[PDB]
Amino acid sequence: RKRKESYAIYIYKVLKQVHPDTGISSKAMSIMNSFVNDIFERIAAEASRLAHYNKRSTITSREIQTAVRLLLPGELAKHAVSEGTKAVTKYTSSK
Amino acid sequence: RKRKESYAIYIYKVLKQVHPDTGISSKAMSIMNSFVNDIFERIAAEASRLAHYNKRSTITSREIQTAVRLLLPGELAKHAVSEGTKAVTKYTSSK
Amino acid sequence: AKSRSNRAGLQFPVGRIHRLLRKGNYAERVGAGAPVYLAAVMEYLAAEVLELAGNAARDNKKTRIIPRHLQLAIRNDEELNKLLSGVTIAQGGVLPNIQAVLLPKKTE
Amino acid sequence: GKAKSRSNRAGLQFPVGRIHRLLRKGNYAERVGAGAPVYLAAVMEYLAAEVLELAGNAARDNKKTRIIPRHLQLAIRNDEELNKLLSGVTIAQGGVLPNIQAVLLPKKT
Amino acid sequence: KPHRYRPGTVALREIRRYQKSTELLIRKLPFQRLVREIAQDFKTDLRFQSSAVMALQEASEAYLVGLFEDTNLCAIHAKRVTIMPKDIQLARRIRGERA
Amino acid sequence: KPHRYRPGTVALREIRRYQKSTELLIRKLPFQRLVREIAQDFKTDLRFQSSAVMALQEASEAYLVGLFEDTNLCAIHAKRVTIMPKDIQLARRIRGERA
Amino acid sequence: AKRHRKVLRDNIQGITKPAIRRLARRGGVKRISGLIYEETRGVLKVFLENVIRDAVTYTEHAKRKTVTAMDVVYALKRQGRTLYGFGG
Amino acid sequence: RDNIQGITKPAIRRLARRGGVKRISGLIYEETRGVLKVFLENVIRDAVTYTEHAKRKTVTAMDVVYALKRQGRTLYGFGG
DNA sequence: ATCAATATCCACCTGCAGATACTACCAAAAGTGTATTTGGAAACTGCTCCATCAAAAGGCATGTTCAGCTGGAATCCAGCTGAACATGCCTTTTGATGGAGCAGTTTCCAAATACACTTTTGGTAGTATCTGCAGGTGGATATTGAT
DNA sequence: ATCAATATCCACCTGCAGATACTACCAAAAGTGTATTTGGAAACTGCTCCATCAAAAGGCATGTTCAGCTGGATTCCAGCTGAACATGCCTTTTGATGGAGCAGTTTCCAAATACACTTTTGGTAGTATCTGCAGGTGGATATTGAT
Ligand SMILES: [Cl-]
Ligand SMILES: [Cl-]
Ligand SMILES: [Cl-]
Ligand SMILES: [Cl-]
Ligand SMILES: [Mn+2]
Ligand SMILES: [Mn+2]
Ligand SMILES: [Mn+2]
Ligand SMILES: [Mn+2]
Ligand SMILES: [Mn+2]
Ligand SMILES: [Mn+2]
Ligand SMILES: [Mn+2]
Ligand SMILES: [Mn+2]
Ligand SMILES: [Mn+2]
Ligand SMILES: [Mn+2]
Ligand SMILES: [Mn+2]
Ligand SMILES: [Mn+2]
Ligand SMILES: [Mn+2]
Ligand SMILES: [Mn+2]
Repeated sequence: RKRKESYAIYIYKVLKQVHPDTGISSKAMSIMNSFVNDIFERIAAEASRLAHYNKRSTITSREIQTAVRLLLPGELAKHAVSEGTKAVTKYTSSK
Repeated sequence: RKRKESYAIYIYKVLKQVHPDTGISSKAMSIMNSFVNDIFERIAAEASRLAHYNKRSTITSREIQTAVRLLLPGELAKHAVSEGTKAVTKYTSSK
Repeated sequence: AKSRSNRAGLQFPVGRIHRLLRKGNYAERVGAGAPVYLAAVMEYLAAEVLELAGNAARDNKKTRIIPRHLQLAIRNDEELNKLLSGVTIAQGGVLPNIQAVLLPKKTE
Repeated sequence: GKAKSRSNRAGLQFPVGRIHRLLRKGNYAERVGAGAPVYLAAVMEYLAAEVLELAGNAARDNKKTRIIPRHLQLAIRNDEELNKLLSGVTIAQGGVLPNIQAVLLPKKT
Repeated sequence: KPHRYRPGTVALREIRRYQKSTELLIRKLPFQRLVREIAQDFKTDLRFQSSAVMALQEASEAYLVGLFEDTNLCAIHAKRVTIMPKDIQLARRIRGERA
Repeated sequence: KPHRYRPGTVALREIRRYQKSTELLIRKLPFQRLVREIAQDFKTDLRFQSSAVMALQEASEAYLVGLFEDTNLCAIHAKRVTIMPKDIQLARRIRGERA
Repeated sequence: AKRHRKVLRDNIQGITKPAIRRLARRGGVKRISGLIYEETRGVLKVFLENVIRDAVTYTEHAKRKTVTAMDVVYALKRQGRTLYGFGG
Repeated sequence: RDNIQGITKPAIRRLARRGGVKRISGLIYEETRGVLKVFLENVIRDAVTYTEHAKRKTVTAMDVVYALKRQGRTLYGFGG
């Protein structure tokens, strides 16, 4: 029946959050969807490498954090790390 | 105990074939081991990509072939593909 | 019921990222926190760019973000530009920049 | 039947069984076919021979028996194809190719 | 006496004009034929989704524009304002695209 | 008149001598001191395998040497034979290190 | 009429002097030497062959006759030229 | 005297020689040191990140090798 | 400085491709519940090898003097390359049609995973012998540079 | 052309760091036997969309003329950077001792996986209707260049 999922609806939600009255052309949305996928891939691959390098068979939030530190530069890294730590800490605070 | 494998002994054998009366220093052996590990990793990762792009769950000699065509320069590719096909065929006509 | 994104306070899909992590062959196991953390970083990054792009769209008096805005914000941000140094944004053009030596002067 | 290792069957010096294990445990794909490690082992051995073959001659043009890092560097950077394949690689203790820009040589330029 | 802008004035107007836009600068059909010709010499009977050809054009133009920025730095470094073949070659060599 | 080699002669002699060898060209200790200092800013009381410090020196010098080759080409593009900071600058910019 | 399909040759000359001038302008170039045009065509050709060769290899591996935007996008990526805007 | 200055004028001259450099301007030595410093900060930062992740207090050759590889500067003869 | 030929800016406007909006359908996604397996954190520790000393021995960095020759400023000018213009083509655009081929759906077995069990082997360790070649000495001769 | 001052090379020599040959031991790597699961190749085909044809037209390529000003050549010389020395600071080494901590080992449990059901949802397909902005006009202001 054909199903190709993307991050468009989520990128849209975030956009409405930061610019409630700003839209986005489908090409721009296409660029953003490529951006989000690129980030996912780069981080997962680095986490994957981190796991192998330490003989671990599990990718945890810790490998992810380290991947983020290795991949993002200065300020971006710091914020991404907070945002991630926060999300995890809040996630575990729930049953 | 303490075990750490490498391709050293196999590299050494390959050396004796092509040059029976030539030795190799440890530092050079180390470089050859890195070389072989690097080739393995580049081909394996690309083979991984081709299978994922095509929704295959199996990395077969076909993925290795394409990976080699994409990674090795002209002539080296031609030859490596020969060596490859030759070893799979020899191996098949057996038990 | 209550989704993990909601439970994690995120817009980005935790469940899907978790699945994508499993399907990607990155490790034999993927812990529950992994996708939460990654989803958070992904959202944070998309929010940063959209924040900047939205403002650029505003400076040019447009209410719709197009590729050009993304390209502008990314190339003017020292960090976003390094993170994406090897990326090409279709229909983004380049940053206006004319070497000083190429400008005229000294009358004639 | 007296066992003849998969390497011996393939007629290779490289460890087809080890390479197979490394493919699996490297998270490359859910399943790894029987041919893949064979083919891969063959490609690796081949490249190892192409380089060892060259480096061996380089050691004999220097009147030496033992291949050293310098030898590997010279054979790799003097070969167009091997140089491209390893353009991003640094060979410890390899040094560089003798090369002096003509304009820097004696009497003008 | 007719109006003539001086040598370089129109050129600067064009730099500002094209740096402000994002459209493709190479004619579409002619580029598509170039792609088909090069692909055809690798494998015959190939078909292209129209977006495959557009992806190539976007990548080719981003690539040539970027190379021209570097080439331009090589010329200016030689104290010229005119880019020459040796400037492109210098840039491609430092870039690793060459020997 | 005592014996003096002309300016450039010993230099060329040196190019030939160091392009022929593979020895490390920076003094070990001074180098190891630098490493530890830089590392110290990211993490304190770090120890280093002697081989780690050796990989860093091997990579650092290969890197510098390679950079000097590109810088030399930039000096020559400007019709000079003396490398200057702007030559190093142009090379890093074209490589994407400064860009 | 299916016969004598148009023969493709010398298409690299489709990249005209005016088009190369425009790209150079977007690149901030003020003055262009007469030999830049052929040099550029040569450079573009090498670029395209490398990318198209890899894209076609991806196409052939998938046992297809049609080159997809993804094939190209995958081809660009393994060459260090990641492209955003066409999928993946 | 301090550490980056520990990388001497003559050592830098030797590196340049290996690079085929015949004549060196006086301002090069300080430019070089700055370049070497950025190169090491970039590589070491990543090595240390690999050290910390492994919960160690010792930077290993592999940490450096892995650091070099992700900077696109693959190094042969120290492991991996 | 003034005047004119043009480029550039901006307000106003209109068509419309793209964006957005409900209605509806459902296959895969995602969450819940229990049960069963296990990765690797935590604590203890043996021994590998990293940090610090000691402490000469001298290799090599640093400061200095001198001037060769390079970098860069100033000039001159052929002719390349930019601007403008006439001419007209071939790319672009709009709409249509066949059909190649990409992709969805179901069937089916060769090949892979999952295991138990036997056999083989590459790697660590000891203890011990052998050897390619770094580094040193002579003396020959090639190179460089002053006459 | 002559010849002195040095650098450079070849032939030979020899100690020893480092490569090598042999034995002993064992976890784990690897192969074999068999029983079960399943990826994805075949075969058939729905349906997207790629190739191709048609016709009109004006946006833009092409070829040309003209001359402004850039590049390339030449000349000149101040002063930076190389060569050679004299000092002597500080790296290098090697010998050897603590001890930090890497890495191996035994426990043990929070968290992962597998499995069965159930509930939610993001993607799409069919249809319709808005709206941001591209492209055009027309007049006001700005920039460029000749005087
Ligand atoms: Cl986790
Ligand atoms: Cl296979
Ligand atoms: Cl040229
Ligand atoms: Cl400078
Ligand atoms: Mn052809
Ligand atoms: Mn366990
Ligand atoms: Mn003087
Ligand atoms: Mn000069
Ligand atoms: Mn015409
Ligand atoms: Mn058909
Ligand atoms: Mn054995
Ligand atoms: Mn010797
Ligand atoms: Mn199935
Ligand atoms: Mn004239
Ligand atoms: Mn000039
Ligand atoms: Mn302890
Ligand atoms: Mn919904
Ligand atoms: Mn408009």
